[PDB]
Amino acid sequence: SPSLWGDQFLSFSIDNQVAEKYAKEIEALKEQTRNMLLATGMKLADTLNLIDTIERLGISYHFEKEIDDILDQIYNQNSNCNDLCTSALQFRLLRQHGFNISPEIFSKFQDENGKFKESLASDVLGLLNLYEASHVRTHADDILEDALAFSTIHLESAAPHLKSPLREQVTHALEQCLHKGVPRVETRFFISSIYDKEQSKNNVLLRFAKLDFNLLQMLHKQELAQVSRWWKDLDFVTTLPYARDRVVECYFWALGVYFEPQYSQARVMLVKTISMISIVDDTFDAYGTVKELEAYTDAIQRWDINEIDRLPDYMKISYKAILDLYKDYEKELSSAGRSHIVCHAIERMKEVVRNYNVESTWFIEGYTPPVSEYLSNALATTTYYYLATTSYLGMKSATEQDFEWLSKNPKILEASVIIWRVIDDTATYEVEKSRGQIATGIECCMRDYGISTKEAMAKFQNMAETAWKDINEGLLRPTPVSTEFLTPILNLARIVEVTYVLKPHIINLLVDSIKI
Ligand SMILES: CC(C)=CCC/C(C)=C/CC/C(C)=C/[C@H](O)P(=O)(O)O
Repeated sequence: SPSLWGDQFLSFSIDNQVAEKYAKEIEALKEQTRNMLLATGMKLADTLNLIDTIERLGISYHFEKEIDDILDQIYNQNSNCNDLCTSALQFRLLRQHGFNISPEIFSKFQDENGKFKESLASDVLGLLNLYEASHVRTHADDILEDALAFSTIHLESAAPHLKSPLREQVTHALEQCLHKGVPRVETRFFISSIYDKEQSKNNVLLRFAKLDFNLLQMLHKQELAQVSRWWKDLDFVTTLPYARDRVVECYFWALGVYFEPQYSQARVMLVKTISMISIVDDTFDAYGTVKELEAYTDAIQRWDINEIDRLPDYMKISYKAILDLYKDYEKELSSAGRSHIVCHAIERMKEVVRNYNVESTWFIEGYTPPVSEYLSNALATTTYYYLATTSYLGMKSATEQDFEWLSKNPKILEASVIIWRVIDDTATYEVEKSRGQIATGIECCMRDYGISTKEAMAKFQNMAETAWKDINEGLLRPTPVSTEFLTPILNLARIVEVTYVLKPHIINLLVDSIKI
């Protein structure tokens, strides 16, 4: 099905007059907000509420040091702000930042059984912050095992009679928790549907949030235009008609990985790769034959334009674009002297292709492997080790050691990959089946364990839940690499929720600005 979108993004000229206006006022609001953070004698609840709000407004990327030093101090002082609301929020904010605060802070809210006091069922703000906190738990937090089911049933009961915009904030949290949501997507919802309508809102912060979001959106629009032209200069809708034309969606994905302005070059490179590999996926799935695919897989392994002649004409266009894309990457990084790290992304792409081939081999043969074998292959075909490696290309700070760490398949990356795999398979267990795909994810699980379709999807969900707990542990200090390089992996898992349907998000993020 083609693109709802058209040439709607090919053209975009940033009215520099308006951009400079926004920037100038932002710089002022930025210092005002900074001073708010550096405020002396603030109660704990207030300081947490301030940090939470600046994060939800999507402007916390300006105060990384300030917010860190404040949470560090809160971590080390271990003061007991005894209410549920302040505790849960304190827990969440610290854990999201890597501080391993003990979960025994939730003991005072539980009876002799490790279960939450049913008497807290009437504290809505407390239930909400507990709910949000329940999604950042690791394997060592069994104390919170019932926190999610507890806060959920009561939030659902109380929701209908709450005042706005709290009613809306609660209904939305029950459909999408903050921790696992895409940053920009949650920021857009918070600013306009909640905070803007909040009676006690801080005008300086709302103004700041609206201006910043709109100004960065200008940058995203420029990037998407640049990328839309690049995509038309390839004429893949014309020279190679079988693939999906989802360059806007691919941009959304890159945008979900990181939205900050400093990751502009990074976002652009990443979109090109996501769009490129989407074609290779389309080739192996709905086009190429057993012989052609084998030639394609081999050509990719060699990685030399000379092998092009062994490939039929259509695959020649794909193959050349791919090699040229990586040549551009090498060229873009030539300046800093990081052109060289590009091979890491290439090695991951070859791996994706190998497993693509293996996947079609299993389909032809009618092979239903055991879950163990299925995953040893099906994990790379999610393309996540590949996109994750690609996301480091544009990050000027990425060193060789960061790529080295990533190539060893760290548990946090492994977890992110599993989430996409398991979610995709649960989502594609019935459709894929009628297209006669035999080595489906869940069938392998069904024939391997002796469980039904229901039990197999249920077991896959636990795999995803386990994976989230692993991602959360992966964030805890000391981190194997700087947090800057863990966030892209976390975001890749977030995008999964968000996707497993994109039109609304694209409109809210790339079409409509936030009306002031
Ligand atoms: C335009 C969009 C949605 C881009 C990002 C979405 C994405 C990561 C899709 C992966 C497709 C896969 C894994 C194909 C494999 O060849 P296989 O069919 O073997 O799983």
